[PDB]
Amino acid sequence: ADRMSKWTSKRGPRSFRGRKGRGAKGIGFLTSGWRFVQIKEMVPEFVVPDLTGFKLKPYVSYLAPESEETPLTAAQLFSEAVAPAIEKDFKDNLEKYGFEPTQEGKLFQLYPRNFLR
Amino acid sequence: ARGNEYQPSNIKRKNKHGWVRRLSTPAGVQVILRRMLKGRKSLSH
Amino acid sequence: YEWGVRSTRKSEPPPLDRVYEIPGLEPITFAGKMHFVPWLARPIFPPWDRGYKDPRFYRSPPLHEHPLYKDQACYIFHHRCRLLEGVKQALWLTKTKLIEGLPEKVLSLVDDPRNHIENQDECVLNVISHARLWQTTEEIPKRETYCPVIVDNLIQLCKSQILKHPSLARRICVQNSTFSATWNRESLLLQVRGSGGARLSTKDPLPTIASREEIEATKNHVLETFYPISPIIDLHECNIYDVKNDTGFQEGYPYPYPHTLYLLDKANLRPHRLQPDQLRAKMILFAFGSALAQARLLYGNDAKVLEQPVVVQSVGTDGRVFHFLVFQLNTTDLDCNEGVKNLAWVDSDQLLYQHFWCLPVIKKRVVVEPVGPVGFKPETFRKFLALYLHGA
Amino acid sequence: GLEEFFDDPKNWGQEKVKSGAAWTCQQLRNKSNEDLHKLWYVLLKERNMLLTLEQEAKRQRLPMPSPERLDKVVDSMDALDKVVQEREDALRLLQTGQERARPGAWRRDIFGRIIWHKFKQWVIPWHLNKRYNRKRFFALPYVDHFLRLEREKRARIKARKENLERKKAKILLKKF
Amino acid sequence: ARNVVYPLYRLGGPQLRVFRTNFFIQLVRPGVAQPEDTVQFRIPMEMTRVDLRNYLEGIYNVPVAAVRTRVQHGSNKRRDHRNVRIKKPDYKVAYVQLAHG
Amino acid sequence: ANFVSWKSRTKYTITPVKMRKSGGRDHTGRIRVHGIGGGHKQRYRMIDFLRFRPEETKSGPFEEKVIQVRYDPCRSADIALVAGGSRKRWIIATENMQAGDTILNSNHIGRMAVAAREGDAHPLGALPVGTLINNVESEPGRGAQYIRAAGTCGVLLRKVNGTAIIQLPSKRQMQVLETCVATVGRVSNVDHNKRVIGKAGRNRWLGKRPNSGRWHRKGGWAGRKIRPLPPMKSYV
Amino acid sequence: MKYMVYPQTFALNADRWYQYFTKTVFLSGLPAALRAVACDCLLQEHFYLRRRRRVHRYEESEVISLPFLDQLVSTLVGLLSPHNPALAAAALDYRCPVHFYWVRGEEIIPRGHRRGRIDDLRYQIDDKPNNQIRISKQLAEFVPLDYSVPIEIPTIKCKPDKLPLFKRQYENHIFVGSKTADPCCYGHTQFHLLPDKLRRERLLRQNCADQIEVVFRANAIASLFAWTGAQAMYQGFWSEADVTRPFVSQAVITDGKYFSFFCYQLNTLALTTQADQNNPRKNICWGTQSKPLYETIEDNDVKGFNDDVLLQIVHFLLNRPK
RNA sequence: CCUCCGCAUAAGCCUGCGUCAGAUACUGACAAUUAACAGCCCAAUAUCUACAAUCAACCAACAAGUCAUUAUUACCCUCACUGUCAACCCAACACAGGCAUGCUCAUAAGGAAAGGUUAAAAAAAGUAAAAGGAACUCGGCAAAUCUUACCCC
RNA sequence: GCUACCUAAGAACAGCUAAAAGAGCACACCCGUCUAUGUAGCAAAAUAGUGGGAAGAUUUAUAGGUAGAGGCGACAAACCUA
RNA sequence: GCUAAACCUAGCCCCAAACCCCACCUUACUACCAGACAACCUUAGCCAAACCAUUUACAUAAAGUAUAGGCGAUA
Ligand SMILES: [Mg+2]
Ligand SMILES: [Mg+2]
Ligand SMILES: [Mg+2]
Ligand SMILES: [Mg+2]
Ligand SMILES: [Mg+2]
Ligand SMILES: [Mg+2]
Ligand SMILES: [Mg+2]
Ligand SMILES: [Mg+2]
Ligand SMILES: [Mg+2]
Ligand SMILES: [Mg+2]
Ligand SMILES: [Mg+2]
Ligand SMILES: [Mg+2]
Ligand SMILES: [Mg+2]
Ligand SMILES: [Mg+2]
Ligand SMILES: [Mg+2]
Ligand SMILES: [Mg+2]
Repeated sequence: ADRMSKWTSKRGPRSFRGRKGRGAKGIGFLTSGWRFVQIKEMVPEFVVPDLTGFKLKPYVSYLAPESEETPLTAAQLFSEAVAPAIEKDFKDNLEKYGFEPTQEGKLFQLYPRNFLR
Repeated sequence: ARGNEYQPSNIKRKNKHGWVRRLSTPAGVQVILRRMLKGRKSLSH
Repeated sequence: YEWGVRSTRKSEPPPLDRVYEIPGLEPITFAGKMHFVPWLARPIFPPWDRGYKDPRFYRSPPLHEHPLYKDQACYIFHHRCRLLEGVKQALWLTKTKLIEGLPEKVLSLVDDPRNHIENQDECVLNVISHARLWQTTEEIPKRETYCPVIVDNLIQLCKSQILKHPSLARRICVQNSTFSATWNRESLLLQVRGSGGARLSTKDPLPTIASREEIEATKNHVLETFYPISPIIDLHECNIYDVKNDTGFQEGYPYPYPHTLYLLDKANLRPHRLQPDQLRAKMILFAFGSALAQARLLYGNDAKVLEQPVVVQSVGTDGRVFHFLVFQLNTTDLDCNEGVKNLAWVDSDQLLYQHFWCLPVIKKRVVVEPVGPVGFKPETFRKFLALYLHGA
Repeated sequence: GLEEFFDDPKNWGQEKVKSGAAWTCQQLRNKSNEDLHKLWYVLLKERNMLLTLEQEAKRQRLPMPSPERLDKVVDSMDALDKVVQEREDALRLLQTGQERARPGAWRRDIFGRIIWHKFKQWVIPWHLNKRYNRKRFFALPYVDHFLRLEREKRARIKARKENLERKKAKILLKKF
Repeated sequence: ARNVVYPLYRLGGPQLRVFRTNFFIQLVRPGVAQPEDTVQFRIPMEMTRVDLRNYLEGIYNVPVAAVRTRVQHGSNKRRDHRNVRIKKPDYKVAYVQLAHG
Repeated sequence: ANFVSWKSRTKYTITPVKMRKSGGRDHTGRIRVHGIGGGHKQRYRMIDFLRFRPEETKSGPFEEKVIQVRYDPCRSADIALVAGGSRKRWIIATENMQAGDTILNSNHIGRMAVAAREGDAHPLGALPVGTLINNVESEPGRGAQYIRAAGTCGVLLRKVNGTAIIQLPSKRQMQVLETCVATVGRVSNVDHNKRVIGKAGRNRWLGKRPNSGRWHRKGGWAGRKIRPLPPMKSYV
Repeated sequence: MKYMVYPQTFALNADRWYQYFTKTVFLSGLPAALRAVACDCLLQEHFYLRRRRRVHRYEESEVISLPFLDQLVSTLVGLLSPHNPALAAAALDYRCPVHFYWVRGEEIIPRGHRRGRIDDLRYQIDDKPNNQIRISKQLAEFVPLDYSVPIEIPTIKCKPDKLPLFKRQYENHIFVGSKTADPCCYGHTQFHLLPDKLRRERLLRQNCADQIEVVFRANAIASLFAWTGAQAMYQGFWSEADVTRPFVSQAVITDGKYFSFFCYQLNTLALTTQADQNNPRKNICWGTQSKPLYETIEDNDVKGFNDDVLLQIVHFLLNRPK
């Protein structure tokens, strides 16, 4: 009889309560006998770096110069990454300079994005 | 003797007044549209 | 009359749009939209197949393209085959002559009181009572529980005779053993893939029961035929099979020689339970299959009269009724309907007890029948013990 | 170790804990991808510690020491996420020309409203997906009247807003 | 990570890796007596116990022996001046038993 | 409604199939026939009314053995599990059909008339005139559709041309191509007609709901109507 | 409502909690043809016996070790019957249930219409030992009743729930494996097979390397306590009629390769608060560290068979009533 | 002194007598229900599956019945997610009503008919009653007893 | 989600007499004969007693179906959210 | 002297001008499996005719004119 309360797995008969989740991404599948097969590749692997020797504390000293915000753009990235090599080889096949015709064949395809975060 | 005609059961609730059932037929689609036009906070049940 | 009504059969796809019929023009479909819209032509999607192999979403190749597909149909007999004609069908399939009653050679092993177990009656009564009443917390244990239990407890009671008979240390009781044996009868390729019950396996073969004179005498006996029922009825016809004679164990396995096939019909439901005749037929076929696998392993895949007949015993049971069988395979030349024929001694419908009362029946507050077995027949357990002791 | 979930023991109980300034987006833009990756976990550990402090302060019914540093950490993490997103977006635009990381399409739903349907990942093609085919992406003629009604409701709301704004402006001018 | 589309995994594909974790957890004082080796956390609702185990073992190098989770229902009984129910957020609670005693 | 007929099985089998009662309701959910509903749950036994159905890879007349004669909940007449070659099948048992009997099914129309033996299936042209038949087919190979109830027996009257005249149990005459098959003798359970229900509960068990309580006036149709027997129904 | 105690439990340090629930003190240690037969069973279940269906690791336990342990028990019973006459008449049970229901401690109802009322802490153990031997003559006490051992029973400072342990309300069963009418009422040995969820490899992956012995020990304590208590209550003793003689039992718990041996002596059914207020008795469980029967099986050969482990099994089977 | 009950599961509800502080079984804050129980399943293509249940044994049936695989091909390499609280739900209510199942068959569990006083009428429930015993009344309604025979439908 | 009927697959029916019973007495359970109270009531149909059935045409939990020019009905113009 | 009494702006009415991250059709707000199923078809009635039955409305001027109409209500 309650319509304004959110629909959660805590409401409904046993089948409903079992079937609905809470947003947790699936980790595997179910086989005969309701046995859960967990796939390792489906478990997110936290790629935590080595923080030893890292010099960047969470906060920044207040005695730090203030600089104008310059959001990175495609043009800026091209100028700072590709333009030098392009100029050199023009003075002296874009794959050599860096362009990749197709995202297929890459582990990290930019579009459609296939990596987390 | 009367008064307790509502014997709650979420299965019947959702199978009778649910979003899927309302969208199943054009009449229910228009019901949802009427609720949306009126501004109801609860379009379906 | 065709089975399956139209309303249940798969719906026919809707008629194609006339735009497709029109030759020179390319139809405009909602394929580019990636979803259905009722005002555009329905696309003709090319057949799709996932590029990679995916178990749990795998479709087998069509039957004819299976590597083992064969035009010649092999008729397989498995644990859940219920022959229509029963014992006659089994005898015809195995080229076997039936002898009512167990052989004197085995029956005499229990005549001497020394082989007799101490307190046979009391021990067997205790076994029955444990299997049928005391087994589980349930008030009335089901057959699926008290059939395997009764068989195992009887086997343990027999095994207790290791004191008297040290030779009983050369036998084991293997479970989940499966054997396979193929042979031809009247140009019919018949296979037996026997699984299920327990296999008592010895380190030594069983002695032959019948003498060569009796084996020759089997020539005159003629297989009882049955018309119009074919001998193949109730056997799984299979066009995708592998003709292989497998004894169920890798070469060099200790305890290789089958000594008993303990088959149990533990289905709770009567229809799901074999009839006594069908169970005896299953016993015949499994004993023949095990013996034939042994013969093929030993003397090779040659159709010939065995110079050393192979003996296999079997005990079929339903928890209350038992059937005892001793099968002597003395020929692998099965194709021909004439010649020396294998022979099986059978004792049928030997009921260990007439009935068991799990609760005391009370009439007018008077106990008419006490809890426990009624009509106990120690002769059946004597036959059981004789079979177990045979070869020791 | 679990000690990383709590502030320094010397800091425990201190009424105020002095903290630096939150990382700025411009400052972060100078840092390498590996440096940002490490700083993300540094800030994550700090954020976990500060959230633990907040919850424990609520449990003890006491004010959280220096509550502003939690906001500073959240701002720093947001700036780092924005910088990484900017770099990823620039690279995606350069290599593919797509301005959205997730495929999608403008589609008309069953209610006649134009939505940006964001595509989901499937193993079978759409023409075979049963649930997708159940989902409807077209509005039948009976929805046009409700589309008009919603349009007119929006127009009425907008007209009321504008007329009220003009009334208020005129009252202000008369008052001053 | 949360509020992000997980790249669909097909059989034989690469391992799913998350570089900048989005899950932030709280170490909370238990409200009831707990075993000495048990730690209580409040977790994002989208985090599995496997995710929490890897999170703790990778970011904090905490040897985790066992993890259990439960979804605590936040009260919806409270009402504002407009008689509209105020929903206390539901939250996931994780009990983590440390390893090596 | 979502009514889907339970008659979806496509492969013939001997196993009792799990039926689903209708209660007289059409697929739309509305009552189409009154007085049907409830009763003991039943399982359907697929009857092979095409008695001459030579087994796959086989042809010509063949014999079969009657394993047993069994009560059928779905039929007034009892059935028989008849097995031949390497197949079994349910058929409609005739009056004096016992287990172990041999039943012949032939397609041969000999010049003379076959010696009719109860239970066997022969083309109508092969039967002597005046024999009692049952499970008659409208067309050659269509399958038995007439004279299938308990104790019902049609009569073979005439064999003019390549046709046969059959007196149906309702006494109507029927012309069928003589190639169509029909079993000899009368259907089993001949005493079904003399079955006393005894109690309204037994009707409810059988699945017949009570008649409507509304009172109906009897019109002109009610009176006893004596009519000439209808003309022959031809299928040639 | 009662806590369902699982002998084979994934709960960490469950052995100490079970010791508390049982008033049990754990003590390290204990109070040729056979080798050929054991190797024959191992090779029969690993190499010789042809399998029609491919065997998956998740069912390897059930389809390999369980038949292997059954074969070991049966064949060893047959072979040692000459040297142990009582073992001849014993009853061998496969996966027969063993139920024990008891009360241990009290609790104040925390919430609800019954808040503040004292309620007993009921426990039920429902075990299914893979094999077990039941006799009609009780075994001899391993140590005299009232055996004072300095070791102190572990104490639980929190609720039993915190150890993953959940309450239910179902039939309270006290069952030794056969009904009370069965003459073979005393216990001789229980052969337990650990389930796949408790694999040594899985524990090592889960960082529970310390918990292998804990799993074995908890399974032993729970199962043997349930069995001995069921035997005692079949004999008529209970909390207010505490046992007048020790009730002894033995167990071997195996993962398929590693075996551990346990001896349990029930000296106390007075576990309730009322009967335990001034009870000096306490049950005892002797246990041994898990040892591998064999190192590896390569095709037709078993490498490094442990004659000492085989002799431990043989000695347990050779134990006889006095 | 009462015990209709009670304890659990299901269904339903959704934090709804746990701690602290304020008020005057309320408000605010804090905490909590941890999976083994239960839900959440199953690779294809063919191919099997006559013989109820009822202690299943006799008997006895009719209304004719909940329970079964094989053949080949694929496939292990990996214990997630969700319910778990309460004095509770449907009846506008702390409603004498409705409410499936397992055990307890009177309980070990759960509860309090009397706010205090007096002991008027009338009213309700109950108990007892001299002699009589339907004379009451439309009628033996009610109550008390255990009680024959004849008629309509 | 009440109710009329139906569909799927479930569940309940102590004890006694009799014997395979739309059998008898009688719990649970279903119903509601008669009386009293109540009549803005505990209750928009209840309570107490009394009473009919209680192994069947029985009762009942779950999900589904039939929709108003209609449905369903052992016809009471019944019932289809007081 | 208590209940209380009042209050001015929250907004609204009529016109003009001007055209207006993730989840979610399965039990919606549910990461992740072979679909096939697809929309279009006269408004009626109240009411008036004092009933009702044909019938009864849905820039200016020509003009309420020509016409229609149980030639009447009215159109
Ligand atoms: Mg209801
Ligand atoms: Mg009538
Ligand atoms: Mg859980
Ligand atoms: Mg009171
Ligand atoms: Mg008073
Ligand atoms: Mg008187
Ligand atoms: Mg009078
Ligand atoms: Mg009188
Ligand atoms: Mg008078
Ligand atoms: Mg009276
Ligand atoms: Mg009864
Ligand atoms: Mg009756
Ligand atoms: Mg009438
Ligand atoms: Mg009337
Ligand atoms: Mg009018
Ligand atoms: Mg008027």
